[PDB]
Amino acid sequence: ATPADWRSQSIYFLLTDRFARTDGSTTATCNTADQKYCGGTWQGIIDKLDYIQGMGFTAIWITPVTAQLPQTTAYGDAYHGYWQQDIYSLNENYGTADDLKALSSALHERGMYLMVDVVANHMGYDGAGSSVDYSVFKPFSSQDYFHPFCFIQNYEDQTQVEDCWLGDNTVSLPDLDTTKDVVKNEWYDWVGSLVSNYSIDGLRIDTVKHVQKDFWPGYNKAAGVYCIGEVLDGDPAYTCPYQNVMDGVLNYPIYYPLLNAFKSTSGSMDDLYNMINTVKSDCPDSTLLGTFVENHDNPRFASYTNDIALAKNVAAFIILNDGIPIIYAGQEQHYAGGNDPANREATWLSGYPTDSELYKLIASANAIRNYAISKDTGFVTYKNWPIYKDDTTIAMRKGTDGSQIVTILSNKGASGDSYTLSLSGAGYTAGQQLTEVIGCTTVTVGSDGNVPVPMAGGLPRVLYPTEKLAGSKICS
Ligand SMILES: *[C@@H]1O[C@H](CO)[C@@H](O)[C@H](O)[C@H]1NC(C)=O
Ligand SMILES: [Ca+2]
Repeated sequence: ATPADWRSQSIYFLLTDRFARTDGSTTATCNTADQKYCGGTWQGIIDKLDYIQGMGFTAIWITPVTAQLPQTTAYGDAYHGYWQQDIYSLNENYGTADDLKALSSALHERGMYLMVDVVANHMGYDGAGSSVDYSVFKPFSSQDYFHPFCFIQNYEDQTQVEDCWLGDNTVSLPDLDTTKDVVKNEWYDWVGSLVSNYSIDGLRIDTVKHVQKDFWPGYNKAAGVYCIGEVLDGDPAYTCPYQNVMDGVLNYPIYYPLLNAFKSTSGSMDDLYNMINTVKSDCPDSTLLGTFVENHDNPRFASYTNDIALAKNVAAFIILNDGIPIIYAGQEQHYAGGNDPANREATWLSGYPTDSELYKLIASANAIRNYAISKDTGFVTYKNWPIYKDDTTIAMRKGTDGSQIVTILSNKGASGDSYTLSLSGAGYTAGQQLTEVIGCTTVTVGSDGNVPVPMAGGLPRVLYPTEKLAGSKICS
């Protein structure tokens, strides 16, 4: 699917090892500290597609599918997929080629997309340096395909970031020489054939900043689908230029101030408001970025705060921001693991309850986003507009005039006081009825055009014209 096709999507990101077992167990042990395969599979995902689609997601992002180093390293198994050795074999832990095709086909039947994580930067090896037997790498079965062995020490030196190795002396990530025509041609052939064999709709590309920029346009073109890059940097002047060589990037610039704004009652709405405006102006296309506050490379939101109101507000932001919302499996069950490996919790140990507070919030937020998009072809290209901030509040507007969603978020938290916020700039007409679609209340626009937004419980408020909800199953 094209970048334009992907703009309206909403992604559920999962670890194949950690989401769903073939046996469907909700009690199979998964001690994250063990860092071992816990037994999630592609068939497991198929069996739980109702759970995911119930939250109004239109797509899933799964972790890489290639065959990994075999060892239980001192850092555990390659359960995560990022330590590949044979790119022409699947990881048999997750199932067969027919299973991965079955998952693509199951998603397609339900009108959903498959996004697959891919690594071009590196292979993985249990050991480092003179220990590496380059013959185990397929097809890059020679030291000649790799950058000379060195570790990245100066992250300020972009040449060392691209040409030196990730990992360490325990588990090294041998760095492919992506400046070599044979390596480019092999990767370009591989990714085009992966996408076509498995009918993949889009790719999440790992470790994009570790590969020189001139590699990526040919990779994106050979894939033939939307590619979203992991450029792990919060500075938009570093990250947003990667959009000149790849369709999209993960919104790490928004991540840091978004997390800060909602993880505590003293969070900066100013820093988030300012970053929305910087990304909107200075990123090639903010509507092709992926918005997130949780992933497998940072502490989960609930590790910072267990306040459920704060988690509801940050989730609503992710769904209603410019670009493609991305929710990490477990976020909807308020998982509170810290850094790797604590944030790789098995989704099945929740029991997959569809009545959890954050399952319901995400379902309501995706419901209005999916509905508004079905009625307003301009929604996904209207750049999100922050119209208000104070110490504890940010309000934003998105969508075509007369159909706009106006969202009011708060970091007051669950003990927040009840009060009316008189909101200017929402762009609705005096006497217009608006539905607050999270709580299903009516708000009427005042004679002066200001919206008397009821605030309470620190809850997020998502407004949409009542008369535009005719025939929708929202708040009925
Ligand atoms: C796709 O399948 C073909 C067999 O037709 C094979 O030539 C190619 O290596 C496969 N590519 C991937 C990534 O599976
Ligand atoms: Ca590299």
